[PDB]
Amino acid sequence: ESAGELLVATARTQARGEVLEEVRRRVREALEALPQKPEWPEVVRKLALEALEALPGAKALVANPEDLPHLEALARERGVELQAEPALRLGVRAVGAEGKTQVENSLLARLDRAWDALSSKVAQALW
Amino acid sequence: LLKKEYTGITYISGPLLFVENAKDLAYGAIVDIKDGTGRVRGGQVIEVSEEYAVIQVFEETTGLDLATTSVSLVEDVARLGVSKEMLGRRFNGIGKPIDGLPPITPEKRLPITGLPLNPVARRKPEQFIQTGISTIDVMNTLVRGQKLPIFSGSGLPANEIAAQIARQATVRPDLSGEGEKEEPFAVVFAAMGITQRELSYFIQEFERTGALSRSVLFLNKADDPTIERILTPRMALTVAEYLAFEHDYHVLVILTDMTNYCEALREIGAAREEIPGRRGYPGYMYTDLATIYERAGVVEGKKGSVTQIPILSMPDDDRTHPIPDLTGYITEGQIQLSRELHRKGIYPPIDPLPSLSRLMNNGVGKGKTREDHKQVSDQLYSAYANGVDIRKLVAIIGEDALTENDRRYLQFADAFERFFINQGQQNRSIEESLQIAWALLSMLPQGELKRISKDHIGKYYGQKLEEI
Amino acid sequence: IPGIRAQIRFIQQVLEQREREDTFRLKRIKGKIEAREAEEE
Amino acid sequence: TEALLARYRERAEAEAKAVREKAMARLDEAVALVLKEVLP
Amino acid sequence: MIQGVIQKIAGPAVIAKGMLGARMYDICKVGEEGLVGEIIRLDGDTAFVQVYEDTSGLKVGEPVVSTGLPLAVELGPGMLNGIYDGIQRPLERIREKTGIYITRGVVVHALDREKKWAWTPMVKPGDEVRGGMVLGTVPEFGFTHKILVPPDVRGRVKEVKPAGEYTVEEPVVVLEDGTELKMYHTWPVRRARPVQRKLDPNTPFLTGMRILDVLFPVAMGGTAAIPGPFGAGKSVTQQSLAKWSNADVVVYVGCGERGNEMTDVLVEFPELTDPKTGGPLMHRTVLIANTSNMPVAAREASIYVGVTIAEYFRDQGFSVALMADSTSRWAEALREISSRLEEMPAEEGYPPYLAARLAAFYERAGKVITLGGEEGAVTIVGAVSPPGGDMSEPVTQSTLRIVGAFWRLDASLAFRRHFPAINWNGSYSLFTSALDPWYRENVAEDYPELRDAISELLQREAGLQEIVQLVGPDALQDAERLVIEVGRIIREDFLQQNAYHEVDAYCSMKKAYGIMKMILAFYKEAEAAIKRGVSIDEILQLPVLERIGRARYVSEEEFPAYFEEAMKEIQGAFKALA
Ligand SMILES: Nc1ncnc2c1ncn2[C@@H]1O[C@H](COP(=O)(O)OP(=O)(O)OP(=O)(O)O)[C@@H](O)[C@H]1O
Ligand SMILES: [Mg+2]
Repeated sequence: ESAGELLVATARTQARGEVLEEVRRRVREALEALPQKPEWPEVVRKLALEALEALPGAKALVANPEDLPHLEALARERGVELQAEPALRLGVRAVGAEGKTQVENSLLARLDRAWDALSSKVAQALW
Repeated sequence: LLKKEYTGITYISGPLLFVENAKDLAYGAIVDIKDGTGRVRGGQVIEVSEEYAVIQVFEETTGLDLATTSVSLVEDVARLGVSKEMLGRRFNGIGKPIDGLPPITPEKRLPITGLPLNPVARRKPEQFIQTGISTIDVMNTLVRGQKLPIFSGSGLPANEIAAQIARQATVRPDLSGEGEKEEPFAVVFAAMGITQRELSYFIQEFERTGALSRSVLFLNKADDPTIERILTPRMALTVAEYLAFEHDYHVLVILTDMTNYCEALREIGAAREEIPGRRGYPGYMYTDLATIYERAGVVEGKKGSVTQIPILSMPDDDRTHPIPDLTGYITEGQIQLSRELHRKGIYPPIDPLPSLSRLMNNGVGKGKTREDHKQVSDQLYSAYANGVDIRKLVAIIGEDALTENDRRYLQFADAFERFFINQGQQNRSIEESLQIAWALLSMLPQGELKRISKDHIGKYYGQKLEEI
Repeated sequence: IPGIRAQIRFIQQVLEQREREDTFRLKRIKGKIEAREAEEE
Repeated sequence: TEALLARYRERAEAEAKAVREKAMARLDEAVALVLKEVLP
Repeated sequence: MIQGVIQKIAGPAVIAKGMLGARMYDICKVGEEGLVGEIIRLDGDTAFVQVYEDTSGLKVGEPVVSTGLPLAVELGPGMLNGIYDGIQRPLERIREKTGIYITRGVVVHALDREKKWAWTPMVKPGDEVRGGMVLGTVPEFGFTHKILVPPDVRGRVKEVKPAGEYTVEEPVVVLEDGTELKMYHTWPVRRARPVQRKLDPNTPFLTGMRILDVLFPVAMGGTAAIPGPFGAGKSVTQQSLAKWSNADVVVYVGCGERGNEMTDVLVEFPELTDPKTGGPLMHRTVLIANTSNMPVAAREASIYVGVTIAEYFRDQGFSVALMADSTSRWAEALREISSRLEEMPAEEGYPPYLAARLAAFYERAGKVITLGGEEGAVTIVGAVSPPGGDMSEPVTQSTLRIVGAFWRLDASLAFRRHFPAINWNGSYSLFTSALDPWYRENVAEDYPELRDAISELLQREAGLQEIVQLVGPDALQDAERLVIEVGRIIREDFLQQNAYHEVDAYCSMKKAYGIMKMILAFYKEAEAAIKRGVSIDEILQLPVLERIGRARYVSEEEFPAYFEEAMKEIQGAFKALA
């Protein structure tokens, strides 16, 4: 006779899961819509300057073809070589001095790495 | 946070691989291994140096190569991620949900290895737990904060006893006389090396009586990766101690089979070529088991508690086997099953003569239970031992030499094994068990109950047979 | 009979332990001779 | 006595509807918070 | 100081490079958190350091610094009533600084620097001092703590602080060469403290347990080993010794054992009373706790710290009892460290030098004349935990070659709830002959003969029990049946002892002597009655047997009159039977 409470709890949990999935879809759309906004050229600059300093020494920098026009200047300023990659999207990648180590700074990876930490915060604030 | 990829893989063989240019990898860190096909595996750093770092792969190394494989860092310390909503959920050995419901939202992330408890911070266990079994509640009483394993064999029904204890566990706050509110009670149930049949049995048993509503299940199957069997008790204990020491829960932890854990530990240790022990088990097995068992206890200034009931199977019923032997050196007693009682059809087949509870003397008495518990337990043990001695004597020189007292003890032993131990599936209370114990104590002469004081005799020496 | 059986299994366990120790020593010495002949270069 | 579960089913549906309607009005603030936390 | 960086991390072992100039067995601080370690191997410009703490999360390249000094303990006022970890850190301070969990990297002084002590000088300016000489006294929980010159210090006194209150850091005495003597000094735990001379043990170590104090005695300054399987009662016996023995100071080392057993002492001892002096029992005890889940390498440090503290308290002129909860755990740590070094094992994986370590540890016990010219003693009782109860295990066999007493525990007795459960047929003692004059002077003139008679009766019972098991009691004559019944009475009414009963937990020597005399008197009278044709079944029904069985529960105050009444009843019962 107490299975009704179990059904209520399961329904609440599934509703919360669906809400979080909707939030994830909205965040994905907002992140993938970045290339159409004026903050985007500064965001890629920030990512490039962070990537080139995470590695103590960078042999070359790999950038998306649409992103390199906004970062060629500090590509020459830092003194590292510039390399293009059509496959790289929503960020830039750096290559270490010895060629063994590379660091990636794409926004999708950042979302994947940070959503499991901020899910509790967004749930607490939303509800 | 950025992502770092290490591609300098220089050597792969067995479960190990070497990364040469990875000085930044801390010792014991958890890493992700990704191959050319995009599949991701897990690993742990077991040794780090300037030349290379050695990573132990959680799964098999099939499909890896030195050209396309890359290694990335996940975290420096293995964190679980816990929440108070885990009650009623069902997870695998690595913590992923397997019940179909969506994943939880972590209130906190805690290291799964834990930290040792400061002895100055501990306090003496003081309160008992009603398991619903007379042989345990009366003679081998379990105390909140104790480690008390169950020793079983091959065909003995350990799983049924574990499920029954999980279903019937209660705290009985009324007997404390303090009148405080009933404290929250929860069960953390960790299963290692379980087949599909036993998995279905446990799921049905938990869902039959609604005990799942106050339980957290960690289920590791026999076909799962070996490393998952190692981490399951640590996940269970992390959840248990989080609940106990941050929400004042009284948590009962049950580990279904430590023999499978020991086999997994032996395999993993032998993969790394450590110095073998007595029967191939690693030499550090005592420390490894201690780091699991020692996490139970009670803390001064806190209301919660953690209780552990490990279950293990003695190989060939040899109590001197390394697994039960090392388990005994850590815990505070043992409950031992008997094959003779199993042949007689007795359930649960707990043999009270070789069983013991070290913390029992502090968990029972006036205010904790009825005031005659200790004396009746002692008298029951003495009388049953006398009856067993009479049985052993009869089977050699014949029954005809028996004195009236000897045959009285002989029949008392049979009545004991038929009524006190053979309870079936009943959820006996402590008062019911004490009433039954007094009922068959009255089977003996009043002057023969030497251990019991005169004041409890007459008050409880009712000279009545069992009403069941 | 049970005492004799227990003695037999105890002796078997001791012998197996000694054999395992000998195998470990053999592996150690093979590893070290390989290491010598390699690192001597 | 077999018709008990229907009322709990409809109550669970009502509770889920209440939770989702509470969530709908505030999704944008949470999305803005996520974008603020992720973006450099 | 020598300063290097981490080259390799593997378990509890760390290899540092750039450490050219570091010395063997010096203390090093590893990593950014400064974890304590010790050098055990030097090779090239590298050093091999075993870390006494958790090494998880360390990275290659972190700094390593060498302190230039070996592992040492601080010896001075403030050790009694305290509890310490493996490397002598106060656990109460660690709790009040870091909560309920023991975290690594905590630095705190062993002796409190804020407490002030009532200093009373005893030396005058211009006096010639030497190692071990008494400079002054300090009250310590009712003890008179003596401030000792460090063993390797010589000079002439130039200045003495007057009476007053000072901290342990105060330079109370200054020599003419500029050396300042404080209330405390440091000593390497791996060096035995020197003594003038070692004496022969001729006084008993009264444990308060009948079987050990009578059948297998140990003398002051002696050594005993108590091996046994799990559940046999090593911990209960050791706690009973720590609660009832006549030692001045008790040092308890929890080497790798459970934490609840260490919590029990802290909870209970402050409420019990010292048998030798008023005041709580905890003022007598120093605890060294390193539980099972604490770092493995700290067990050896625990053992050495405990033995060094025992040596210091001996040097002050006391008689100290040292209990080691399990040396098998220390052997396990040695095996693990040897495995990290890739050494060749001897057998069962233990390093070949295990026996030397055990002998060096056990040889620190003994009754000595201190450097200050007064008597002191250290008695060591060390428990062993053989795997599966196998007595051929290397640790047990190595221990049995150096100890003077062997208290073997039996699992068969323990599984029948027969405690203390010493196997009286497998045990032995080598101090029994040297203690006879003391027994004659202090207990009774004929005590050794009574003890020999009891042992002979036990031997005869043992030699009859197999015949009983083979043919059955019914075919035996009255004489051997009486022997069997007397052996049963001895086993169940003299050897048995409840460590939790209020009265039966402790037993004086005179009480055991009285019980033995009662048993022998009853045996003599029953033998005479049997020779007079009286049925043994009639003898078994005599009511005086209950008086004999109930004797051990009688309090010490009431025992002398109870003994006379029982002897009169014993003689009268067979006198009336005729
Ligand atoms: N002298 C005694 N009197 C009464 N009970 C005893 C006595 N000795 C042992 N016991 C009982 O037996 C139990 C086992 O004793 P104890 O804990 O000292 O064993 P141990 O040999 O130290 O075991 P372990 O190797 O597992 O640490 C005790 O908890 C107690 O219940
Ligand atoms: Mg013990």
